[PDB]
Amino acid sequence: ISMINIPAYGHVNPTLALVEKLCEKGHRVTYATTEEFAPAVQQAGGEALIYHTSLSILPQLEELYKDDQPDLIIYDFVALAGKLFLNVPVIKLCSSYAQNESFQLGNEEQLAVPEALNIVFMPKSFQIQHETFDDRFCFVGPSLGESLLIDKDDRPLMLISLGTAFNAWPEFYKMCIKAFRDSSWQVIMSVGKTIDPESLEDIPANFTIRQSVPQLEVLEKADLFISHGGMNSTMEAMNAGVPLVVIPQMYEQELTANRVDELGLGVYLPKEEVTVSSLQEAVQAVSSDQELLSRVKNMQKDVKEAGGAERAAAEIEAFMKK
Repeated sequence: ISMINIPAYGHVNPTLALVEKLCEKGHRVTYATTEEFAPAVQQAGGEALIYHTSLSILPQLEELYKDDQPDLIIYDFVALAGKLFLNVPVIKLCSSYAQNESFQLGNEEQLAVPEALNIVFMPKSFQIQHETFDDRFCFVGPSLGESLLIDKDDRPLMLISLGTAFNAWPEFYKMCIKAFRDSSWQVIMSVGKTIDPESLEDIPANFTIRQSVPQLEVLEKADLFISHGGMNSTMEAMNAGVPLVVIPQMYEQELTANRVDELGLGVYLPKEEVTVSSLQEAVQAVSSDQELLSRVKNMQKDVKEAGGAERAAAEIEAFMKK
């Protein structure tokens, strides 16, 4: 089994727990990625078939290593390179929303037809217009593995992380400090490289400011997560049953922000309305809403019942028949 995937963490990381499941089941998993994702793929048992790209291109690099022809193709829905290939059974991975004849991603050949098996890394309840998706799509939820020393107090814990979004918006992190400085919240805030924490004037006692944090592990203790609306961060929030305040930047993150809001799993706070006061208001409204939290608990149940990397690896196997 070879799986072709574009070089971006958001697409690679749900695949990692699945190559580990496939490897432990006695399969050969080759993985076309750059050197950037080579250590993570090989740490999960994959064979990193390195390739070069100018980070609608060409699959010549993958064609080169054609000598050891793979037995099954599994391409991320964006890496159309893998879809091109040799009468080999193929499987599509939907690291975002799945698309069919009734719903497509877009605001404005025939390679975007749904495969016989399409694996989507969200529960079906989260998919936009899920009523229109048939047996061709298998909604397995986030594909996570199976830690660190976070103890915390008996007061509510907040995670703040915008991920790769708003990399030139250091005022956001300053507004968060002013918003929750004197509150009963304990705040863990990941700033990436957007702002140097030591450059800050007075880091409050209830804040912990890092460049990066183990987001999965913080979420298991967190009571609220101010996020940017990436699919992975949103599904990790729901896997842990953590309500959301979503501040999106990109188009797909805006869809998810609206999706979170319409499912009653949190609030969508657009970037242009983000102030010290609206951050306080959003956190106060979400954290004090018990019916919202039970809906988040319901969605957490949907995430668990979705099957994860194990159900996806099993459906990949039962697919082998033609």
